[PDB]
Amino acid sequence: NYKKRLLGTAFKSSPFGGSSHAKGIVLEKLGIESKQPNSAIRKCVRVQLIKNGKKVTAFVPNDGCLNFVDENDEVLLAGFGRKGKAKGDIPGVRFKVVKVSGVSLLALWKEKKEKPRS
Amino acid sequence: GLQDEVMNIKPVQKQTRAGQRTRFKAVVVVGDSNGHVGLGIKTAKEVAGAIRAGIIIAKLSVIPIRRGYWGTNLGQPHSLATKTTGKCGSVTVRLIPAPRGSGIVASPAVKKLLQLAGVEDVYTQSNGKTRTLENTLKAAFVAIGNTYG
Amino acid sequence: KILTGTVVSTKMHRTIVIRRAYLHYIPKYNRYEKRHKNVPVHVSPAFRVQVGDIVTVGQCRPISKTVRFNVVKVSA
Amino acid sequence: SSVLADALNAINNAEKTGKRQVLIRPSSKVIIKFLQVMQKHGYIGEFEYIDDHRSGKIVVQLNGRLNKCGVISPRFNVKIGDIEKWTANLLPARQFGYVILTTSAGIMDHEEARRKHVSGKILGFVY
Amino acid sequence: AQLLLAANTHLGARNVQVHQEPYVFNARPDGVHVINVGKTWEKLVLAARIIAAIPNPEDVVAISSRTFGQRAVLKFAAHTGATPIAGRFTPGSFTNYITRSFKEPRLVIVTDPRSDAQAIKEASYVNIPVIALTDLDSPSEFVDVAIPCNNRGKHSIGLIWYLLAREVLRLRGALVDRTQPWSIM
Amino acid sequence: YESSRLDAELKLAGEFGLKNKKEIYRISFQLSKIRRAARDLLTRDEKDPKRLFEGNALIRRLVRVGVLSEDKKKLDYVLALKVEDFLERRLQTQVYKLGLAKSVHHARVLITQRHIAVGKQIVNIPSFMVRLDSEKHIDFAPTSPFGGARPGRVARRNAARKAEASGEAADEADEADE
RNA sequence: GAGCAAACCGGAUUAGAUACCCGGGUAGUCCACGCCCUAAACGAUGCGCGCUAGGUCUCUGGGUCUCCUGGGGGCCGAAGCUAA
RNA sequence: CCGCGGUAAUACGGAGGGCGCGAGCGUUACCCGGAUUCACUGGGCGUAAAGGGCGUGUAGGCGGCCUGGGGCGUCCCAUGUGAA
Repeated sequence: NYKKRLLGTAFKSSPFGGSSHAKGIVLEKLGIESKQPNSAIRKCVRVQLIKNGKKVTAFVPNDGCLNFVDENDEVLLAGFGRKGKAKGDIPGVRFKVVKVSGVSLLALWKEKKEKPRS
Repeated sequence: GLQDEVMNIKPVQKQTRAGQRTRFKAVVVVGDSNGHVGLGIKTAKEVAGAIRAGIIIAKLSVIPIRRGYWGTNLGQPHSLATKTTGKCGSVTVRLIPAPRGSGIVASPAVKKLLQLAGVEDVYTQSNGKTRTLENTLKAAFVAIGNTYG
Repeated sequence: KILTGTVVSTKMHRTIVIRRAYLHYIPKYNRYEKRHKNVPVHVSPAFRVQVGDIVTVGQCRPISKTVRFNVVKVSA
Repeated sequence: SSVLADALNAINNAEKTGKRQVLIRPSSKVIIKFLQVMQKHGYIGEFEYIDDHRSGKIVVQLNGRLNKCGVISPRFNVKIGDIEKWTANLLPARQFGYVILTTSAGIMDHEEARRKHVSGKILGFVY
Repeated sequence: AQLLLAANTHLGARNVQVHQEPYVFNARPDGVHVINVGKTWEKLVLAARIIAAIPNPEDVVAISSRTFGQRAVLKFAAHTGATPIAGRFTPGSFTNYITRSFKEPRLVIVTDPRSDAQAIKEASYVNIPVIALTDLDSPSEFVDVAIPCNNRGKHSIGLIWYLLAREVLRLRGALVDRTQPWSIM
Repeated sequence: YESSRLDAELKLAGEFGLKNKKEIYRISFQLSKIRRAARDLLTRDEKDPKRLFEGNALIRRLVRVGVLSEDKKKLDYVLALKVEDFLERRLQTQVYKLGLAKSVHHARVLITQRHIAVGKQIVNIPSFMVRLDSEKHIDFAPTSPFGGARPGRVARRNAARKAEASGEAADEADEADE
């Protein structure tokens, strides 16, 4: 080109359609470990989104029981949070699964006393 | 009729043998609002001594910014006579006059000077290197000196 | 409208190719850019205009495809 | 580079040293025209034609003050050879100081240009 | 307070700075340049006049670190209420005046501005007028009020300074007698 | 809006007559004095209150500010419209200013309820912009708070005759008028 | 093709020594013709021009030659610049 | 964003208290912004990323002083257009 073109800004979440939410199907209910010093088993899930048709990894909030996510449960991805990513904890997870909504297969953690239920 | 506003006071710490010891610096602007302004920076172990020291220093070294002043010939009511662009080092500052109600639209370094300057309404722009210290401030100061009218 | 140019080519029948040159301010850049275009102009007598003449072309109804101009007259 | 830039630079450089006089530069009709405004605006004490080695030059009287940095603290070229800078009467620009423009009308200060209602390349700014 | 007769002491000094070209009368043998006293006089009138103004309430900080001058700067300085800097001009005396407290001086009487350049520079920033007995070696541009003459040589320094002091007192109404530093020679 | 108004007036700690009413901050330190805020705090806090006062949506509010911002002169008052520009210009506001209603909300309902007139034509649009030289009369069928209004003075920019229960917007009131 | 010396062949040292040390030694290092085209190819600083204190040593030319003036190489340093 | 939680956590959940200002509020997606990050406004290249190994020279970019013609750029005026 006349001048080299630099890479521009990229959107944080490509839920495609710039949509607020996208629904996908769980491929696998994996568990990833944190980075930096923190350690634990963060519960995550690969999801096949309809919109992008993209496959993504999403965080599953709440202590949950075991959690209510299985091999092929329908789920909604919020991108909850600005990015919806958990950078400090787990790289590669762009979105959060909304179970607060309790929409789809993701059930809400029951009887959660604390306010984060919201 | 010397208004006295204080730009700000900083703690300015220093380290010496096994020990930190701070002094205070106060920047004080003094002006008639009729065309005379002075800036003085004085330091002292205590904030008050510093401010008073600065005020006295500011009183010395006064400069005739051409804004409005006491009813006589008029400067520009809280605004500048004309647009000037000044480059100091990599820093370039641009000042453009504005009508009343515009406000002082500028980045902080430029703003802080223009306000004590007595300018109420201006449109500004910092371009090039924006080291506030390095030359944005110096650049602003030169820009002000340059103004005629 | 009316344009001025030179007859670059006599070769065709009843037609002449006039090369009009134009300068103008470009709307975006405002740079003064110059470009020229060739327009086929209708020459009925086929003796009217010879190569080398400077002529004024005028907007006309379509005579032929890719021809919308008639030789108004000879500038020279 | 640019003759005008050279002159502004020479004065800028000389003032820093605090030279009373300065061969601002070899004389040119345009350069002298510029200096005249510099004089009227009060930036320089004045200038004079001088002969150096049989070549015409313009001595520029520097004019400084007691308080601090030179009377002409700023002086920066704007239009430059790589990119010319032309401005409409609309955006002459304003500052506490003046800008010297060159118009078909002549070289005028920003205020003067406004009066004339003319535009032109913006040679430089001083204040 | 005058004396054109001064030709005995000051006159030219050998070395050079092209800028102080106007102040030089000509070159003598030994290649020493000679300062034209006629100009020296012109400058003194202008200079001294500035001086009469300042002594009503104003102070002048005299600065002479140079060795030839060092003793004299004290005497003439003591001779008036004025404060001097004899030994070594601490940096920031003017610029960071607050650290070394006093009131910022109205002016500075610097002997050898070239040597004393740090002091002169601080004045410029402060916009404090600068007077100086400066010769062929220094930049005239920097000095606000220049007394072109031998910057070196006690016979010279003593003369200008002592007189400048007398003028200070004379302006004061002191009616003080002749200067003691002459013995210093 | 139509949410608990009272708490907002407190906490903004600025007097807000969401009703005509009292200033003290609701919680933790109603008593303690809080004073001049920083520019930053000022900017955000200013937004919510300037808006909250009018009880108007951000969408409407934004347009008004943008216009006042472009025009020269201090944005704040020009924006403010004591009667000057925009904000107090709204018909709903004027009725409040006129004393027809005790509060701005009440005025809003009156205007919506149709108990208001402008130029005799009845207008129930609170967003209605009142221009200078318009009369804001109280609907014939209605008539009430005018009493008690009798002693109260009115902005120089406006005026009202208690008898007709009419009033006029004389001119755009300056912030000083505010 | 004298000397030197990757690889290599030996000696020693070492826990081991595919190394450093010692004895040998081929390519190569030299010449010609052609090819390769790299580098801490470094001032780690693209070229030209103008302007902005000086001091000191030095190479080369001119001068009225105990110093001035022109070109080049160093050191110290005004103003200024720099994150230092 | 930097990060917080491995038995004293102002960083997780609730509560009390506090600060700001819910007929909506918050999330997800997508576009512009911040991004002068495809630095013109408004950045840099001795040692931080960045001078090409050096030259010769093509295209191209740039061009000392004075006068006269032209008026292409440039500036001004009027007018037309710049729909809703």
